[PDB]
Amino acid sequence: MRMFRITACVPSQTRIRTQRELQNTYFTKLVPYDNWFREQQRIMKMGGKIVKVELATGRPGTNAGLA
Amino acid sequence: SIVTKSIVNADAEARYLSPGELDRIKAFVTGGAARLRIAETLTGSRETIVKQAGDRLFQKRPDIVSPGGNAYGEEMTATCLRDMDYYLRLVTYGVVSGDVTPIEEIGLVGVREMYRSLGTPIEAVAQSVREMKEVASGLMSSDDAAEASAYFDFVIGKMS
Amino acid sequence: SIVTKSIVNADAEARYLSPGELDRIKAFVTGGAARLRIAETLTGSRETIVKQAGDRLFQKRPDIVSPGGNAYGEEMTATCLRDMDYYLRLVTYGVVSGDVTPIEEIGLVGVREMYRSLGTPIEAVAQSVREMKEVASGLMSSDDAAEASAYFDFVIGKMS
Amino acid sequence: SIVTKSIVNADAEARYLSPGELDRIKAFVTGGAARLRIAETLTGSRETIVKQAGDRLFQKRPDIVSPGGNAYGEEMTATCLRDMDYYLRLVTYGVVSGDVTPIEEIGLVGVREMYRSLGTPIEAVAQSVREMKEVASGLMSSDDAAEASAYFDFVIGKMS
Amino acid sequence: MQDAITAVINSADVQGKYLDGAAMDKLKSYFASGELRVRAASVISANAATIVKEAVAKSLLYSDVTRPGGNMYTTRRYAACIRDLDYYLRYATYAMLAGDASILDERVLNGLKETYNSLGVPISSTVQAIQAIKEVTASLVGADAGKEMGVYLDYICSGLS
Amino acid sequence: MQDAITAVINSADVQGKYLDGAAMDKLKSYFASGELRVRAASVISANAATIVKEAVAKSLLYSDVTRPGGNMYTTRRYAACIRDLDYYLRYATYAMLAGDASILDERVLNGLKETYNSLGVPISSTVQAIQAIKEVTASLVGADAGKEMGVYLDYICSGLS
Amino acid sequence: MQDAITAVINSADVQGKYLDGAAMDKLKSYFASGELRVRAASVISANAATIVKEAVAKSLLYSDVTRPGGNMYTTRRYAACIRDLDYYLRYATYAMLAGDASILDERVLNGLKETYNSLGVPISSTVQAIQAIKEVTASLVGADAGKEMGVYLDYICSGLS
Amino acid sequence: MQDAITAVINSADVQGKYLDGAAMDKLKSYFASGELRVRAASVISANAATIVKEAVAKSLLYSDVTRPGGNMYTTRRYAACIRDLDYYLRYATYAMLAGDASILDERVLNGLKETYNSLGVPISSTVQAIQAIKEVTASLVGADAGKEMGVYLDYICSGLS
Amino acid sequence: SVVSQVILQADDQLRYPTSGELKGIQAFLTTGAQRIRIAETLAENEKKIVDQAQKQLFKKHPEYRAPGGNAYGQRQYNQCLRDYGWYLRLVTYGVLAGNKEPIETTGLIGVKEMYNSLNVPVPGMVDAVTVLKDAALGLLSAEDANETAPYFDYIIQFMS
Amino acid sequence: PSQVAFASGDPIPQNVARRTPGPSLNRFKEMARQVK
Amino acid sequence: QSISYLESQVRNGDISMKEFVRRLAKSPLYRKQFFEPFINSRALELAFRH
Amino acid sequence: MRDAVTTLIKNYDLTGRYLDRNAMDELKAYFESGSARIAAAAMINANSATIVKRAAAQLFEEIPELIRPSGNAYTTRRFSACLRDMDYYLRYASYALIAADNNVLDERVLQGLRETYNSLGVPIGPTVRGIQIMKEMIEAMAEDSSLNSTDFIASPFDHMTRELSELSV
Ligand SMILES: *[C@H](C)[C@H]1/C(=C/c2[nH]c(/C=C3N=C(/C=C4\NC(=O)C(CC)=C4C)C(C)=C\3CCC(=O)O)c(CCC(=O)O)c2C)NC(=O)[C@@H]1C
Ligand SMILES: *[C@H](C)[C@H]1/C(=C/c2[nH]c(/C=C3N=C(/C=C4\NC(=O)C(CC)=C4C)C(C)=C\3CCC(=O)O)c(CCC(=O)O)c2C)NC(=O)[C@@H]1C
Ligand SMILES: *[C@H](C)[C@H]1/C(=C/c2[nH]c(/C=C3N=C(/C=C4\NC(=O)C(CC)=C4C)C(C)=C\3CCC(=O)O)c(CCC(=O)O)c2C)NC(=O)[C@@H]1C
Ligand SMILES: *[C@H](C)[C@H]1/C(=C/c2[nH]c(/C=C3N=C(/C=C4\NC(=O)C(CC)=C4C)C(C)=C\3CCC(=O)O)c(CCC(=O)O)c2C)NC(=O)[C@@H]1C
Ligand SMILES: *[C@H](C)[C@H]1/C(=C/c2[nH]c(/C=C3N=C(/C=C4\NC(=O)C(CC)=C4C)C(C)=C\3CCC(=O)O)c(CCC(=O)O)c2C)NC(=O)[C@@H]1C
Ligand SMILES: *[C@H](C)[C@H]1/C(=C/c2[nH]c(/C=C3N=C(/C=C4\NC(=O)C(CC)=C4C)C(C)=C\3CCC(=O)O)c(CCC(=O)O)c2C)NC(=O)[C@@H]1C
Ligand SMILES: *[C@H](C)[C@H]1/C(=C/c2[nH]c(/C=C3N=C(/C=C4\NC(=O)C(CC)=C4C)C(C)=C\3CCC(=O)O)c(CCC(=O)O)c2C)NC(=O)[C@@H]1C
Ligand SMILES: *[C@H](C)[C@H]1/C(=C/c2[nH]c(/C=C3N=C(/C=C4\NC(=O)C(CC)=C4C)C(C)=C\3CCC(=O)O)c(CCC(=O)O)c2C)NC(=O)[C@@H]1C
Ligand SMILES: *[C@H](C)[C@H]1/C(=C/c2[nH]c(/C=C3N=C(/C=C4\NC(=O)C(CC)=C4C)C(C)=C\3CCC(=O)O)c(CCC(=O)O)c2C)NC(=O)[C@@H]1C
Repeated sequence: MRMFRITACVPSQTRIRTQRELQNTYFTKLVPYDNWFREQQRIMKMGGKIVKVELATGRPGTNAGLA
Repeated sequence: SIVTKSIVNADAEARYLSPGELDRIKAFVTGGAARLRIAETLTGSRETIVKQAGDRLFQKRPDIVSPGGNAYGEEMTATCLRDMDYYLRLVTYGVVSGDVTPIEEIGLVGVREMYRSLGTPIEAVAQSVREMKEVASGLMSSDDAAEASAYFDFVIGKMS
Repeated sequence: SIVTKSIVNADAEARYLSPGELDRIKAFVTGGAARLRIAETLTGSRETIVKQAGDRLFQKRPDIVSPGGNAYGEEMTATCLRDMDYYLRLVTYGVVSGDVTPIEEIGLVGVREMYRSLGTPIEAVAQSVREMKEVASGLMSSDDAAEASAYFDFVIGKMS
Repeated sequence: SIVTKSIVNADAEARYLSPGELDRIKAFVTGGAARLRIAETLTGSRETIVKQAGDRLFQKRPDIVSPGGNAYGEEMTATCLRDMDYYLRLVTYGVVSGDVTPIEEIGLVGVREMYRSLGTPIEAVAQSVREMKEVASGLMSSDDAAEASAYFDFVIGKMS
Repeated sequence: MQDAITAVINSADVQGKYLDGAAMDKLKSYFASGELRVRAASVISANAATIVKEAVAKSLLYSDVTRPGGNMYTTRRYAACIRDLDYYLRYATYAMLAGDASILDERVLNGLKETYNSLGVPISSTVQAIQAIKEVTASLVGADAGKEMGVYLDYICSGLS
Repeated sequence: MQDAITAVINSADVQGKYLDGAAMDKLKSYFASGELRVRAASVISANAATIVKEAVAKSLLYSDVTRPGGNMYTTRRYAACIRDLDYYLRYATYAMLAGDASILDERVLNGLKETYNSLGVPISSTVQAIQAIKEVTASLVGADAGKEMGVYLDYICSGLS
Repeated sequence: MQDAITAVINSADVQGKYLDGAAMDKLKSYFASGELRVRAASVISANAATIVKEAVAKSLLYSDVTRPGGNMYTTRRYAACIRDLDYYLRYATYAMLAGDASILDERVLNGLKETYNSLGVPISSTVQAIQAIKEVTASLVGADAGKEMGVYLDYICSGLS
Repeated sequence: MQDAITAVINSADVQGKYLDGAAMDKLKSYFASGELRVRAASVISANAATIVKEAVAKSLLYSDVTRPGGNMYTTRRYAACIRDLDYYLRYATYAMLAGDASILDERVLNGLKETYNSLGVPISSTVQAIQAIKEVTASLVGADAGKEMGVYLDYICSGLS
Repeated sequence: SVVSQVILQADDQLRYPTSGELKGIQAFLTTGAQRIRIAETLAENEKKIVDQAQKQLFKKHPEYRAPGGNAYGQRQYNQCLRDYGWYLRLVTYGVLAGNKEPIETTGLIGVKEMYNSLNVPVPGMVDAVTVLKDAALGLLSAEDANETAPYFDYIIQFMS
Repeated sequence: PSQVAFASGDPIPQNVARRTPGPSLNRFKEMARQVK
Repeated sequence: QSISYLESQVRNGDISMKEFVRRLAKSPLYRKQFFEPFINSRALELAFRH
Repeated sequence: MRDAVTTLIKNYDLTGRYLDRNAMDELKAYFESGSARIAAAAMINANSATIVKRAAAQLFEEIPELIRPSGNAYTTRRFSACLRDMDYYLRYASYALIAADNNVLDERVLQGLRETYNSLGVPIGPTVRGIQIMKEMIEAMAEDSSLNSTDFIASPFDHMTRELSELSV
């Protein structure tokens, strides 16, 4: 299954108001290609910046055998 | 393919293939000869099958070729026949692979969105695939036709 | 069984079964006579298989029936034979079903924890299952012996 | 309702209503007079609006009313006009409420699935609503015609 | 869930016996019916949308249910009714393949009556719709598989009631 | 995001000073152009699908990309390209309505270039598709707002490249 | 992943041509070798623990890695090494069944080299361990099946290197 | 059931204090409206059956509801529908006299939805019938008392919703 | 700004802005001139406003300047007046934007612990905000004061 | 050894004060005082 | 009962906590315990708390 | 949630009717009241915290035991929680005043109030007493202010009282 290796930082927007424990907003992730669009859109809407992304698993332009 | 689906299931369970899964893989391997025969028949009769399918679709639904239809003109008819050929090749690929996974991942996922973008009648495309299935069943052996009918019905249902 | 597994996957994906699953189910259903026959063979030989396997296991491993062993004592030895009969019955269930899911759900989930609480050596249990598999293979033809040994070795590997 | 949207947005942040939301509410209240004028004209003209839109649609798209079309037949044509009346009523609801929430909630959720089940061309339905838009906009001033064009265009977009 | 094979296996196991001749006959019957079950499942998967469409047209459309004040008035509510029919048809096919109405019991019926009672859904009219689905499926699949599908459809109706 | 009207306020906050005539002139200009921007956004929202279809027909259809061996060949990849173009149109509309390209920089160009590079997406094909979108939207909206929208479309193309 | 049939169909679809003899010969070869691959996979599944134990005993046990201060000193590290080894064996069996190395390349060698470099696992010692596993599996399943499995094992070794 | 006076007294009792000026204001407002309420109630009581006749003629007569196959078809079900309309009119009169819908919640809309669902009663048809009753009563009683009665009739209809 | 709020809501719903949102944007665009007038009057007459507010607050709360207070040093007094000026500038920004958001993101969110870390009493600062709003409203015209007051009231709300 | 008998041993009884009127009946307390 | 396959990835950090949860919830282990034995509605309600 | 306009629209859609003269009249009444609604909401927003603080400072004198031992606001924690509930009441009452309908009140306030308060042991009488105290303060302040129309303010608070109050009779 083709998957993306993404490096992104997503600083919180409601930590001050909610008073919750901090988490490292910078992370490297192996995200499925199916969920990658939703994950990237959520990251952009959250306000964080994705610094690096790549297709870790899979061959570019593959027509069959995605799964 | 059935083999890749079984491998995916075994990996998801984090285990080797069960005896039943291995037996199913062996059965698919044995039936691969008949699957290849059906694929050979379809690829050999690619031109005539698409020709009769397109003619039957045109007779059934003349509004496509009528003025105002999406497939109006020689170029539109050529595009429609090209789509016919693409889907028949996908059906052959699925029959060879033993499962509709290649068909779904090549020309069956997002088909509704693509036809909505292009204005094509999805029902018309489904009827065209049904005509292709009818002509293929008439042209090939009943057992091979029965085996390919499952894939054709899957494609037409997904396009429905 | 394969039917249950395929239906569960289709339900989880919220879809009908694909033809690549339907044909597998058809092949499994068609090839049930041999599985049934192996079932009657094992069930008919259950007593002899259990007795011979237990005898061979105790000869190979004396500490089990030795003083301080888990199976030491009359009731302990009878209970170990009962466990062997349990696993033989589960293997028969799996053989008939063409899948290892009945064995795993019945007498394979938490087996490590159960036997650890009991103090029994799970490795010795696996050795007993191996002896049972050897006896069954001896009592079965070459193809049937291999097919049953598939489930037997699955059970042995899961035990240890 | 714009009041509904503003109150919900404020409650999501658990605060009292912001000055911007209060300004939006006051503007909506002030424009309520024009809203009632537009809605009242639409409801008074509902018969002629529906009739003229139906005539224009049945002239532009004879296929839907020709034999083999979904709306073919007296009863089917009456049902198509009834759907147009429903959507005009929904447009009046949206005009009064100052937004498209009633239109979405009543007649724009799952409409694609409903009309696919009924066998209707959703593009034809959108064309009908577009003609309703043109006929209604012919019956009011430039400002109010543009004001109702928002609801009409929203219905068009949701239907296509 | 449970198919015929798992059902007979569990019935033998709970009392702790091996598979005798009587159970083996049941498995042989299931294997005999497996081909018909697979063919019916393929046909129903091909004609899933058409079956629900025809059933709705034959039972629910133009009734009190779709008119304003009815439980199928809003387009969302109509789509919800269609989705419920899709569930019922798909799970009836699942139970027909499995030869056991256990997936229906543990994934369609346990609490569905409570949900419809809370939502005000008319159980009698949904039973009528399921009967229409049964009729259409029988007409499209044949008497032998149609009766088997209708068995589980009636099982769903009885559970709803 | 970051509106054009909010841009002057943010700059004034950064330099710790109040909005001046040198910036309130831009504020008044945005206020004057607000009606035109609102109408352009409404028109684009009404005609969202048609613009994408026309641009695809004028740019990508009957090309190497749509032909086999191209990145837009398969049905799934064609649907992905259509979704990408639709999102481009929607975010260009958002940027036009807000009067700035900050939203395009943030919610669009965050990692799109490297995602396309990893996926092998044709940068030149994307540029041509965005140019077709620009031409279609300019024709549909008029030169006055067409140039304004093409500004943000050129910004998107430059960010992608 | 891509098995032999999926890889062949993808190669055909890259040029968008039908299935010819140039790939149908490969399909015939795969269908012929399917029974041998299934038998080898069955043997490996039956004796998975035994093969790994024998390979570890003949390649790793009583070595500096198992000595204190080595990469396998702790019991947890030993368990991790065994888990890595039987992961390699199971995925090599998967690759042999599928007829292609895509499964190994995607679900095994995604970042294994970098992970081992970061953790400090001796890559060379892992190479000798995999060679021992290959020898054991070849001497336990057959010459032809042994070579077939060794192809994927050497592919994994090259990926590690 | 709680009328306006009992509602005020309950609101005061739950706080334990005496009827202050606001309570007296509410009581005198209710007393002022009492003359109109009593007039409307007496007129409706006198013309009770005629209102139901007019509503039934306007809504249900000569329709599929009253034709064979309709829930209002058999004479017993026609009598039951008439009795239900009598219930709605009498309880609307009760709620008009009491200034509250509490009686409607306690006695009328209490289990009514699933009662009709179990019985197979057409909810939309009964809603339209209640609307006809509301309009006939408004015509027979006047704009003001007509709207007052229509408040409770629409409460019953929304409860059926 | 209201434009930002509308576009954010549209993005969250994954849709274009609705008719009500567009009309609210139109109303804000119309009122931008009065927004500019607010900004000019406030910015060009802050100094009298700030001086009156500071003197009135220190008269009402003779503690910070008095012994045991918070404004002993001239640096602390300058800091208090600078906080006055910054809050009033933020108020001008928010009025020009038409929504609370600039004030909220600049000097509202986290302000409570902001001044807890500095030992400035939150009730004291809310009283300061009240007196500053009173001064600004008295110095502004009736409709102008009515327009600007809800922003100051919202800031008072958030403070305490 | 028997020191551990907390729950096992004899329960340690606590004292419960009977509820008495509070400031809710200050007016009635004053009424009683004046009726004294 | 466990999935060491996902455990190793979460341990080395290949897939962080969010993707671990996403894979585990759709794993057959959870599908047999909180989706298979439930109606869709009850399964959704349980899935929220999970 | 549903405001007055949305509830009227839903009511008419139930019968499948077009907006008639009575619907136009009710809409006109709400739209003319909207000015006073916005005014009252602005005033309550201006004086919100003071209103709740004064309401508590009157309610704990009306029923003094809520701060004495065994009372439900005994700790500062309990006191702050009680004031938070009072602030919630005021905010949702403001929302209901602007919306001219109590369904936004019901969906987010009353639908489980007795269950939650019974589970926490909170009294259900003193809370409505404090609600009425807040309503009295709000209407007195509105009457003092230049609010031509103020009758609608008692509707949300009184509906809260009627819903969350035990049925004494
Ligand atoms: C203060 C000394 C400096 C400073 C601070 C500052 N930090 C942020 C944002 C974040 N800081 C953190 C904190 C952590 N991340 C971790 O992994 C750990 C341990 C687990 C900690 C403590 C995080 C997570 C963020 C992102 C937002 C969030 O709360 O999750 C900012 C905000 C920057 C912005 O403009 O968005 C600031 C200002 N700033 C300075 O100037 C000081 C030098
Ligand atoms: C006319 C512009 C198009 C058209 C119409 C058409 N519709 C039907 C049938 C139905 N239409 C609806 C739709 C709704 N009911 C609702 O309550 C709502 C919201 C208020 C909607 C949108 C429904 C439910 C039906 C089913 C029948 C029923 O009303 O009970 C038909 C007849 C279909 C048939 O075969 O019976 C037609 C013709 N057809 C076109 O071609 C136009 C594009
Ligand atoms: C014929 C049965 C139907 C029909 C055909 C038709 N198609 C087009 C245009 C295109 N068709 C496709 C489809 C595919 N391309 C792929 O690679 C795949 C999988 C292999 C599919 C399904 C595409 C991408 C196009 C765009 C043009 C292109 O390929 O470059 C047209 C032209 C429409 C127009 O207006 O230009 C037509 C007419 N039309 C019918 O009515 C039949 C139902
Ligand atoms: C169309 C004009 C071009 C084209 C498109 C294309 N894109 C993909 C796949 C993806 N595209 C994106 C893009 C975005 N995600 C976002 O959140 C944003 C903001 C709106 C953008 C622009 C993503 C994330 C994907 C991944 C999809 C997924 O499900 O993971 C494809 C498919 C690639 C593949 O390998 O299948 C295609 C074809 N292709 C062209 O040739 C055009 C130039
Ligand atoms: C003695 C009480 C039991 C026993 C011992 C035994 N062990 C081995 C071989 C090995 N033992 C270990 C274990 C560890 N090594 C470590 O560094 C640690 C970490 C705390 C442990 C627990 C290992 C790794 C080996 C492999 C050889 C090596 O050390 O390099 C043997 C020999 C096995 C063989 O096949 O040669 C034996 C006999 N055996 C018993 O029966 C006792 C119960
Ligand atoms: C004729 C001998 C007498 C007569 C008849 C008359 N009837 C009606 C109206 C209705 N009659 C019925 C009766 C039934 N419906 C049923 O389903 C059955 C049970 C099987 C019966 C008995 C009904 C329901 C109606 C209502 C109208 C409708 O059918 O939809 C009328 C008209 C009344 C009017 O003013 O509308 C008449 C004239 N009248 C006489 O004087 C004869 C004694
Ligand atoms: C054994 C041949 C060698 C060895 C093994 C060893 N590995 C680790 C730790 C990890 N190994 C992996 C590798 C994988 N996890 C997977 O899921 C897969 C793909 C499916 C692979 C290849 C990972 C991820 C780890 C990290 C920890 C984890 O549990 O996942 C260790 C311990 C490392 C530690 O720091 O504790 C060891 C000892 N050691 C040798 O000496 C052999 C050469
Ligand atoms: C001032 C010199 C002294 C003083 C007076 C005072 N207190 C209140 C009100 C309250 N005091 C409390 C006390 C406590 N809450 C707790 O949780 C604890 C336990 C450590 C304590 C001691 C509470 C709960 C209240 C509120 C209820 C009430 O009215 O009593 C007032 C009245 C304020 C007002 O009217 O708004 C006054 C005048 N408190 C001190 O601590 C000083 C010794
Ligand atoms: C104050 C007038 C009375 C009082 C209050 C009190 N309440 C609690 C705890 C809770 N109150 C609520 C209420 C609500 N939550 C909501 O979301 C809504 C509508 C928005 C309401 C009305 C809830 C849910 C709780 C518990 C959860 C929470 O607070 O987050 C307490 C705490 C009691 C304790 O011992 O902890 C108190 C004291 N107490 C009185 O004596 C007054 C009559």
